[PDB]
Amino acid sequence: MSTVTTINLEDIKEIMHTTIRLGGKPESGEAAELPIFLGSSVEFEAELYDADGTQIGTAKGTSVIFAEADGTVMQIVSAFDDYTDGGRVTWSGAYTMFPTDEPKSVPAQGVSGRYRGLSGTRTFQLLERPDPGTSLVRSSLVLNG
Amino acid sequence: TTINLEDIKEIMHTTIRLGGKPESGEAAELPIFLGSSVEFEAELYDADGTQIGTAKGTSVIFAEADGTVMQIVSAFDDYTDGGRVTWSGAYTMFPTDEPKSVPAQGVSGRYRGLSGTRTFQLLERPDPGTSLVRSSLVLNG
Ligand SMILES: CC[C@@H]1C/C(C)=C/[C@@]2(C)[C@H](C)C[C@]23NC(=O)C(=C3O)C(=O)[C@@]2(C)[C@@H]3CCC[C@H](O)[C@H]3C=C[C@H]2C[C@H]1O
Ligand SMILES: CC[C@@H]1C/C(C)=C/[C@@]2(C)[C@H](C)C[C@]23NC(=O)C(=C3O)C(=O)[C@@]2(C)[C@@H]3CCC[C@H](O)[C@H]3C=C[C@H]2C[C@H]1O
Repeated sequence: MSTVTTINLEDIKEIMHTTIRLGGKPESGEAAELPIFLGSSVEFEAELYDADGTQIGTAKGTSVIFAEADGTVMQIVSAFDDYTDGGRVTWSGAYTMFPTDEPKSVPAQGVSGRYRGLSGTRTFQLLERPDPGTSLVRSSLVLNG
Repeated sequence: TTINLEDIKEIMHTTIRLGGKPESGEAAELPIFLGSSVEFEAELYDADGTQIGTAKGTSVIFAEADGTVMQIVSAFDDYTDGGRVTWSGAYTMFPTDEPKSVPAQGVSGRYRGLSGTRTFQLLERPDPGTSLVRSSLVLNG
């Protein structure tokens, strides 16, 4: 709950390369013996820019689609940011999928560099998909502690 | 400073959803499948039976390019001495009875600012809502 130090990174421009798999019913192996489904998944790598076009870091992570008990469609992500000043911020959580163009967020944790020991929120919002491989995302990071 | 919680015993309550193809709503208009998911809550015990905390999270099934079936988890422990440790990552589904681990981040209490690894291994599944797990946490920095 303590918020002695604040880090507030706003207006991050996140150019994200998305590798997308459809998923579905497993085709072979051990998994085909079970009544499971492989969720659609997004493996992503992104460059992070400030509003001047200066790179401030990179991000990397995986998202998978699932549904909550009432049937609300969700995505779960595990990811981290590496910033140019030499520290890492992890972020992971579940967020509602629809609408796909509203802001999403999950909790974030600073693990090294100036971020260490600080916690808060990583946000991301899809602005456009210039091609099936690419997402232009507007992001922000708020950490305190 | 390093924290090494060995030999945690986890009594975990699992709600499983099988997922599948969406058949109504916005999702049915898109090329997607809902992966099988495990929502869980667990009580964490030391090797004496004393409760030291609780864990909560979700795991979801997916596959990597070469076809390896994986699970991705996002979770956190709240330890009774006041601190929280988040943990998340992807691990191989098979074999289902070997130890798995993902990265962990201490965020409050004596854990704040330390990072490392959360480990978990299935011991028994008496019913589809219940998993007995053997676990470990280590953090440093
Ligand atoms: C909840 C909506 C998300 C929010 C968002 C920005 C998330 C990410 C940054 C996530 C951390 C990695 C990510 N990047 C992504 O671009 C993304 C991702 O999950 C998508 O899911 C995708 C392609 C979708 C896939 C399935 C078929 C869909 O047709 C597809 C469409 C758009 C986004 C939807 C996104 O707007
Ligand atoms: C990859 C093996 C995991 C590792 C493990 C212990 C993981 C957890 C602690 C995870 C953090 C939540 C968890 N607990 C779980 O009990 C669990 C889990 O994902 C399962 O996947 C489950 C039931 C499965 C579900 C689908 C249908 C399967 O039939 C089912 C079988 C057993 C485990 C498999 C586990 O042995």
